[PDB]
Amino acid sequence: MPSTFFNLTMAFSLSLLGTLMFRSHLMSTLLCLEGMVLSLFIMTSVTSLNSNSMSSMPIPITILVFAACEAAVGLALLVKVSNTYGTDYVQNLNLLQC
Amino acid sequence: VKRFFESYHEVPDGTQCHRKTYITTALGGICGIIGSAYSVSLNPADSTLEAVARVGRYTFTAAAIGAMFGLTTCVSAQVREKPDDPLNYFIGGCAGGLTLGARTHSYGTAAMGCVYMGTAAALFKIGKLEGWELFPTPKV
Amino acid sequence: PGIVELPTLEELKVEEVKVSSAVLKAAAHHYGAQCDKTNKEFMLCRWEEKDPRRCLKEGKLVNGCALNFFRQIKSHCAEPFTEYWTCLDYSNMQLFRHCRQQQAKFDQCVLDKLGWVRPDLGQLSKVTKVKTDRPLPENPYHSRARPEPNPVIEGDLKPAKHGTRFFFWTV
Amino acid sequence: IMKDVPNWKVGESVFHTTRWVPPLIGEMYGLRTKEEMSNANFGFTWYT
Amino acid sequence: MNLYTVIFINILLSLTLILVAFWLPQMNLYSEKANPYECGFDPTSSARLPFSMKFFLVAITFLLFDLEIALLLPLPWAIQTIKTSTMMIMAFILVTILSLGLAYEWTQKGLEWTE
Amino acid sequence: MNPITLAIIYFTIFLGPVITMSSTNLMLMWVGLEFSLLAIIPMLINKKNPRSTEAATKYFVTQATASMIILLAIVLNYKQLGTWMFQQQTNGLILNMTLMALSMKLGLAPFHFWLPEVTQGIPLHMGLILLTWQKIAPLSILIQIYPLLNSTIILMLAITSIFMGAWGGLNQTQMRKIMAYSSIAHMGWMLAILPYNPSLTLLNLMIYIILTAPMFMALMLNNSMTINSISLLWNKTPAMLTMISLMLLSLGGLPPLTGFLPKWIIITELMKNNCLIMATLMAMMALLNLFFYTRLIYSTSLTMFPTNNNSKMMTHQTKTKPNLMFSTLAIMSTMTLPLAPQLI
Amino acid sequence: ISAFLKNAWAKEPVLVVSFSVWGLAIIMPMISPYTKYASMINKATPYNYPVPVRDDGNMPDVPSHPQDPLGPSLDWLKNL
Amino acid sequence: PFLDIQKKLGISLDRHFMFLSAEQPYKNAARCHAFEKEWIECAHGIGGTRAKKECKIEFDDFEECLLRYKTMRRMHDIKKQREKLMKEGKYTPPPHHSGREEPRP
Amino acid sequence: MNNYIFVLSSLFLVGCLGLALKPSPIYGGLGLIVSGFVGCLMVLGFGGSFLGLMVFLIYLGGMLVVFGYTTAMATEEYPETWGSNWLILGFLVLGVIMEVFLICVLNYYDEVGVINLDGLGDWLMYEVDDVGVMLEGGIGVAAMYSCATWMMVVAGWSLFAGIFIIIEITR
Amino acid sequence: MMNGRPGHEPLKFLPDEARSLPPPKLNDPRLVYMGLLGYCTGLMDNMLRMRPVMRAGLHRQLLFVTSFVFAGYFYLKRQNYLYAVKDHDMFGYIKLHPEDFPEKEKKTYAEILEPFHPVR
Repeated sequence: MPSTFFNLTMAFSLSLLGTLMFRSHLMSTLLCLEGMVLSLFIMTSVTSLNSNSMSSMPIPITILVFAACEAAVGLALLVKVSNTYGTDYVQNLNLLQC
Repeated sequence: VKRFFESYHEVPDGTQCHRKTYITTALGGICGIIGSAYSVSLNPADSTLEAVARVGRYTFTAAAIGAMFGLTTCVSAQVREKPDDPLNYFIGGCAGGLTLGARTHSYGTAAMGCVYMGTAAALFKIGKLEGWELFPTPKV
Repeated sequence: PGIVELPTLEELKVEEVKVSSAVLKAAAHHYGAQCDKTNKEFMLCRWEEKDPRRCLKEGKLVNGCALNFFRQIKSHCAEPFTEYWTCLDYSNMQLFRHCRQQQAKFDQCVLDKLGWVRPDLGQLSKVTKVKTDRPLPENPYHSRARPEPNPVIEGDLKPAKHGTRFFFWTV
Repeated sequence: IMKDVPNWKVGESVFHTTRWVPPLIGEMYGLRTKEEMSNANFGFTWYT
Repeated sequence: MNLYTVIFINILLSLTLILVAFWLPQMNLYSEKANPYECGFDPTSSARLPFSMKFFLVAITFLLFDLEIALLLPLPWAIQTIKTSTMMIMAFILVTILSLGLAYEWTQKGLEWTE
Repeated sequence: MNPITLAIIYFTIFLGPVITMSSTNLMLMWVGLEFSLLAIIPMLINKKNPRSTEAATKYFVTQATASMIILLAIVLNYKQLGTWMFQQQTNGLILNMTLMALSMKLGLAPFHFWLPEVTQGIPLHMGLILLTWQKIAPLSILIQIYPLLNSTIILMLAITSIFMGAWGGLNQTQMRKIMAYSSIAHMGWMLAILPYNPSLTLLNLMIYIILTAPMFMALMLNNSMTINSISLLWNKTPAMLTMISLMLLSLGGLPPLTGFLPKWIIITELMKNNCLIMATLMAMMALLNLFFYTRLIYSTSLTMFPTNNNSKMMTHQTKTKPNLMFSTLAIMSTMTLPLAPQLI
Repeated sequence: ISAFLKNAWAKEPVLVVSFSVWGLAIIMPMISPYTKYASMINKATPYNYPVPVRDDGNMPDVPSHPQDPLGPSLDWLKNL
Repeated sequence: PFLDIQKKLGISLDRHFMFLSAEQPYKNAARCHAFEKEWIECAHGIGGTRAKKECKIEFDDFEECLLRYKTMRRMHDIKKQREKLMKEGKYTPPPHHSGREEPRP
Repeated sequence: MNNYIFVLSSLFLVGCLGLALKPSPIYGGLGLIVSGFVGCLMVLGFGGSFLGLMVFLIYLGGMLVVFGYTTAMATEEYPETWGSNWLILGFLVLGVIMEVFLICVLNYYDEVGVINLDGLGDWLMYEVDDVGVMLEGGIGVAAMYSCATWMMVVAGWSLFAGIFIIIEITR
Repeated sequence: MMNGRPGHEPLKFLPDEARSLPPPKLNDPRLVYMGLLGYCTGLMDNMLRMRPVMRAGLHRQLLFVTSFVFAGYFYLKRQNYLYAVKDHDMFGYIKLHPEDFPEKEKKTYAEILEPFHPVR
């Protein structure tokens, strides 16, 4: 358990780091968010299985559901920005500077 | 460790000059590096060598202000017989402000920074004597 | 803090069944009927004490009852029982539905020779009474004394003194 | 094993409470062999 | 250990067939043979350019419906409950809400491909 | 938007925060946060203009990152204490990360660069929701964990945001960005007083909401969105100038107006707790707010700016837009100090 | 609406079937003698151990032996 | 919770799965059920500030049960000494710990 | 087998590292597929089953839709792989070596703590109900139909509102 | 601070315990100021909608003033209850812990050597 939790926390940390520093494509940022979602779900799953707490196993599934809903919203926003600018580049998202 | 920074107040001023100067220089350098990281993360520069030059300039300027402040404060407290008199921190802060003005090539910054930094340092010293507490914990 | 108190290897010794899972399944129902008081006393011991170190003497009585039961079967209904549990062992999950005929043979043999009666579908699973002189373990959790609550201010409400004492508002 | 280590209480519990705490597989099979430990860990998951 | 063994055996079999297929045949590599294929004429443009997806809305809706599938997949164990009435009511509400969402999308032309 | 979408979306925006403040479980508070996040975005992108899409994307990315950080905090607290609520024994880093991520959600500095842009992009009638209704949930999450927060971190964020909002307000000409910066400053006060006495944090939240909503409806009245544009109210709608002036001054926080009560009471509590330096600095820097509100007052009410020929037809045409709630909130926000004792 | 229902029956039979089956899925459980027995059966299934309860001498219904007449009886399940 | 709608209305939407000691499916209690129950019953009534000092023993037992840091320390030390003694040559693994035992039923 | 779980977690870390470095979305999806598989395996090894399989299923679907979106919008004339960009390649190797060295450092400073490479695999499972029957994670998850109906209500509402939100965002 | 007070009953406007306090006098300055606020709000609404400021909407003005007074009465009652509860808990706690709030004995002025600073 301890080593697994350490590596999983490091994985979430790396995915958060990847989200915080961009790299042009918004789709990649969405994927990094989705990876953090994966890591958090795994954390919860292993914690519950370790503790034999079967009343908290309803909660990782809720995590997945809500993360899926937000990911769908993100994809729709990607579609709209693409319709606006021709690409998904985050550079174009600079109008509101003024 | 925070022991290094808390060692600044191990012995009253006018003594262990070199050590106190080192400590203030390090603190100024840290502040400068933080500010430089912010100023590069926002408002990027054309060249990466430009960015590193910027971080160097900010860091060295802040370190210089801190070093001059510590040196002048300790020298004042030592040459005059008053160890814990806030006028010493005021003179040190004014020295820091003047050094900032020189580094920026401007007399107006020299004057404004002298007044403001000297007042800040004097208020710091006053707080340390009188027991003021910044960032307190809920007492109600 | 304190040295744990594990029982000695000598007192953890008892004659043991050494009969396979298929055999135990084949003998289960009648073994649930006969040998009920002993098992139930031991089970109540487990649940009440919560300490496995405090029910060993009763667990060994459980083992002795099991040995007696199986010795009786071996003495009287041995061959039908061997047939029955061979057929059970063959099955993948040891399902009863596959060997009913041999089950009938064994059940009749025990019913006539030894007077046993098999339990119906709803018998072995009902909660039962148990009689024991073993006293009810008090403080089973070794619980510390609960900290005393805060004192409760007792009185009757009255209007605030000199109104809402806020800076300058008269009331 | 711990005959001569300076300060060791042989049967010391890690719990204040004197209640029986079930032993977890690490304690139970720790000194045994890797085979027994891995059996305890995976015998059911890794199928029959 | 059996599942790992059999899956690794499958992997090794497939990879071995590939390696044999790549190291047995006699080869002749040249530019015209290697260049991409497009009905006998050269590519007017590379295939990496944007390719509009005319079913984007249905594609996203698939995500949410699959998560609904996830929410429903515990039913075989759920039915082994004591609160059968509660389980029934909850499952009925869930499926009816699924149906209403699909019906609204249909009536709003979500499923009609975008031109 | 068709009626059924309006019903469902507005109902979900209303639901999210209610779940957050009526949930005993951290995962359910997180569920409320996600509800608000998901449901607001379609309202933001309702216009479907290039600026609107970009504002919605900025909001989405920032809020999603904040929610994930909070969820990490929840999961680690679970790993530690086998429960779904923060306890006194909970590791300090977990609470630090929670405060940090809820700060990002709230828009507090130095995580404040996102709020001005989104507010500028989005229309006023949704700017109101963004700067009022969407703060109740995160601040509730903090208030439920107030005894365990970190005084150093909270005071640092609060003072940072006071300074940053005050400085940012000056430069901006756009009303939408000005209201964003005002939001930042007032939230700075709210969090400054949170760890010591959350009742006053809630008082400040109430008064800020009750002052911002009137101002946002005032802007909506003529769709004003610039200093120059709002300068034409002396011609388009003279009546409102008096209350607009009073309300801007109150938000600034002059004594006779209500806006004083939050700042004065918060300074009083901080002084009781011996937070003299931070209290002094915050009070001092809260005057740039009065400056960049006084500029607006000068532009609108005290001086008459040049008007256009075509405003004459605006005069000719009739108007039926100001609500009863405008008058109620405006008066009850800018004329209530004498009832201050009852408020606290 | 006879006309619209009759047309739907032929031009969109799939939806007619779906709505009818959904309606039945709701209606039938309320209208059926056997519905009560599902929860009783799932309560009859004994997954965990039946914990004996100490006899304080004044427990008159719970039996002392499994084969005693007292206690729940699965005759109803046996001949459901 | 910030507003006690649930306590006010008498409903329990989410207050029944807060800790490991709550009711579990088919009466399968979670790890450290007894420890958590002790801690919570100790800490009821008295405020959180007083509990943080007057139920500390129970909390320490609970965290030990749930995380087991001290147990890992102890096992690590025992096996470290076993390895050191073995490399020296002053210990042998007994038959039952080695691989051949008299397996018990 | 001793190093089974630690190896799986390290592979998860590496997949997440690649995703963080953010190659083209196609390689991002491939990396996340591998990471989802490894995470499902970790959950399976920790006694889970339904949860691991569900994550794998939902993630396969999600990456399918994501790939479809990438081919249409998130595309470039020359997509960049992990190795194409020298900085990405160098930092990939740097991250791998850095994690190795960090593992060593934590092991050295805390011989027993966050990581116990010595004694690794000795604490994977803590407790198991040896003679139980109903202990499968599917039961706990299905509890949403009985004891946690609030969870079901909120999640179902989330999906329902998602339908309308998505339609009106894409209008 | 008062949320955890023993006997707290969640989300109750006026707990039954509040009936033992003298109820607000209905010509209180606070309620009168509430009525004044309501009247001014009505006038403001008239002015904004471009109406006869004082002549028009008398039903509206009456509703405003009466609503303000009606809300003010009950809110004032709750506030009185809360301040009374605070004082009750105050004095109960102080009585319980005489050790931590000892009563000071004050020396008269004769025996106190207050320094004298000339104002020359």
